[PDB]
Amino acid sequence: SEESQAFQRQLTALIGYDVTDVSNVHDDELEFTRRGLVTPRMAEVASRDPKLYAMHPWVTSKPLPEYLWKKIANNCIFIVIHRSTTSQTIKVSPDDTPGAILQSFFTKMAKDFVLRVCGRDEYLVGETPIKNFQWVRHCLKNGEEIHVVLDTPPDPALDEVRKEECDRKFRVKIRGIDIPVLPRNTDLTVFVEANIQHGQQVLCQRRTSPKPFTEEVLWNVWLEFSIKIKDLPKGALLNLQIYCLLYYVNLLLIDHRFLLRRGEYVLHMWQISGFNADKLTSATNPDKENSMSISILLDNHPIARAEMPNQLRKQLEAIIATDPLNPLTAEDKELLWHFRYESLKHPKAYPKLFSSVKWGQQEIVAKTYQLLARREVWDQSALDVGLTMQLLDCNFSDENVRAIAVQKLESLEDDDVLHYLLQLVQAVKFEPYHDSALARFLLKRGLRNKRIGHFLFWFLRSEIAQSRHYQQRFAVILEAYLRGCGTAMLHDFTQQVQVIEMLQKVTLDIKSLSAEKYDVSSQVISQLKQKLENLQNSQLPESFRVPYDPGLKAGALAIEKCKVMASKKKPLWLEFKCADPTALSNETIGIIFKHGDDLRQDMLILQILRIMESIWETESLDLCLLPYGCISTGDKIGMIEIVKDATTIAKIQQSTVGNTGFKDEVLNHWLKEKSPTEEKFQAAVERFVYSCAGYCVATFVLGIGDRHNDNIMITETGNLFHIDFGHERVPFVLTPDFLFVMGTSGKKTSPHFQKFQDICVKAYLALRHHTNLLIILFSMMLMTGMPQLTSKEDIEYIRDALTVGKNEEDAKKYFLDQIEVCRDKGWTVQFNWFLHLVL
Ligand SMILES: CC(=O)/N=c1/[nH]c(C)c(-c2ccc(Cl)c(S(=O)(=O)NCCO)c2)s1
Repeated sequence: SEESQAFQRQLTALIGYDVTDVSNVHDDELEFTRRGLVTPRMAEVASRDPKLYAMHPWVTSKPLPEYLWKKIANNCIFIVIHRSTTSQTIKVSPDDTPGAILQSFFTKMAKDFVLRVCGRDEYLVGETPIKNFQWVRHCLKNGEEIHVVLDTPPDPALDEVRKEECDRKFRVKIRGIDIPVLPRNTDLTVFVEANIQHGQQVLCQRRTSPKPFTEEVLWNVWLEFSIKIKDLPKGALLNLQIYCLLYYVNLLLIDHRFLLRRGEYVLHMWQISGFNADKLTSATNPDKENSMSISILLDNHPIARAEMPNQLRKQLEAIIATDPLNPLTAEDKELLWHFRYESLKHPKAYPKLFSSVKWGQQEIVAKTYQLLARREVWDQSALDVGLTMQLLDCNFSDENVRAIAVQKLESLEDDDVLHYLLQLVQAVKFEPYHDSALARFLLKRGLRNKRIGHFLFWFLRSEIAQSRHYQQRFAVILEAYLRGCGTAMLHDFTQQVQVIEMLQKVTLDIKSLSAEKYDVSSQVISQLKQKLENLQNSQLPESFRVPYDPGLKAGALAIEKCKVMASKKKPLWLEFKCADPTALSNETIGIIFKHGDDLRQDMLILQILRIMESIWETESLDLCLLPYGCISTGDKIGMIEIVKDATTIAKIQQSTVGNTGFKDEVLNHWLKEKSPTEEKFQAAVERFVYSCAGYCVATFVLGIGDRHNDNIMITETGNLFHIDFGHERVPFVLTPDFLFVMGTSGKKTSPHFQKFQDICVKAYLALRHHTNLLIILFSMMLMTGMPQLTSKEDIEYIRDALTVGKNEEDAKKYFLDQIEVCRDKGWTVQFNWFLHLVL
């Protein structure tokens, strides 16, 4: 077809990669995966209810936390419905349905339709209490009145999807290596290391003889491995590495058709920088010109209970109780394996059990499959996301193991998917094959719910733009999604892509008008405005969805308010009009636009923050973190949400006291001067003690607590919040000025500080109840979000931070010391940031 080719060229520009391309291939897994994904796509497309799809009610089935019940002291809730300008308030009970409110309106007042929130593409529809809508719980928590317009359901037809119509030792022959341009050092020796890998576990290892490092090195050696051919498990990687460690590539021993991989290969390798997820990719380097290569030959068809004593059961259960980062001894492993059936009765044993498996042994693998045949206990246990994530990490390369984890995820309501989506997407980096239960799960869930669908797009596009290690895989997944999201969403994405391309192609030019002499002259700010007013007319779209808040529709630029800012990089501060006529307020949408940092680390941190909040919700705690919108759109560059009416703490202090200097009161004065009534001031000191506590606990746990005061902000209403997670010591930032607000000054105790301490201990202990989930997220963040990181140095930090294996009193004691360490030195580390600027 011809109207199918434009559509392909449409999808390419949306994706940022061309998936028809075959240049960087050596087999057909990608195309196979495109074809494979058609079925599950169409199964979810055919399945979804058009009506509920179009309106995508954002809904939860969690209870309602104690601290928001207190905010409805009457079993009634106030909703204000509108038409033109005609408006009326309605008495509603928490258990009322959108259905039970329409008649409480129509049958109540006379002189079909649906309830949409003012200023947003967000709806209150479907069989759910209003108390179980997200927009409603937000309105409460924020002290805000719910505002909603009456109009029609949006036409489901707008979401019309288009139309698609042996038994011997294994051997590998190393021929040679070659880099087109060598020049680097008195080149040491150089050898090839050939690992047979499965789940980061090396099953077998052979090397070449060491030879000189010229731009062409040879061997012609057959390397014989200890493993037999029938002993190879599906998912096994031939991992080929160059030491002198500087280069790596991987080739799957068994392909997507269960065939043993045979023949000649010329593989272009990746270079080490200066363990992590990049080291695992089946993708070869596409830069065939600059990159080191390797040549190999494969010639080698398809794939082929009683009662336990006492003290051992104790020993077993000790092992099972232990944390995800506890090393399993050989003794521990054999214990688990020999008593696998007894181990199978404990859903928590599963990770340690399945890493007690000798995957290099064919007959044991089989027994493990038989073992997985009786899933009774597993299938009936409640969802433990933490358990499930463990099975999706770099430690498991077996499809059956991985699929039981994907099975458990099915029972997640879309609310919870949204919480774990970034990390489920990053977990895709740990899949041996392009077609996985996990990729498909993301596809299904993505297409069933537009909100998920939106974030799935941006999450995948972030990686496609930024890493060659996985861009091909993620691109095939993105195409699968785009092919079913609907014409309405395709148009939307198109809008959004245009805008950010246009806007980034302005962040560049501007940044190069001063390298390090930051000082934004009139010559700079004016030409910025000239670009935008040029853009406004005949290129920049009418209205785009705010990528980090798909609810809000942004309209026209407000040129006058735009700027560059004092930052040592040069980020755009941009403000937009809302395109929604019904918008309750006339306030602008602020979006920062920043080039120079890798925003994916900021994404991973923010999202764990949201997780940490919901974790706290489970125990009726609120720490009012402000996890600001932040989306990585392209390479080294992406957008951020402007929190209105906030300023940096350092910037606050550089208004009263010189520049090099500090002083302790200025925070509290700044608060009193920006809050009108001394009550709204107390509402601010309130907000401060909670927000402060939260960022202290969260921050310590992730070991990102030692920050320079310019990296912490506060709102005009008391809410403190860390920013720019782009990358002697202090556990967190609790400085004298903070303490001054709490009614304390250098080594004493006060009622707000007594509270502060109290809420901290309570917040900490709460996270400790979810220890395992946090350990796995952290290490996955480390493996999929950074350069190189250590498998017991970087990660093993969080065991200690969360104080694994302690009684609550120890834990509380431990944390309260950290509070006191910050006390000792108060301004010490702070001052140092400026001292280093000369040492
Ligand atoms: C009014 C105001 O300053 N609002 C803001 N709110 C937020 C969350 C801001 C923010 C958040 C993150 C980042 Cl990364 C930045 S930034 O201006 O790009 N970086 C400055 C380095 O410290 C600014 S700026």
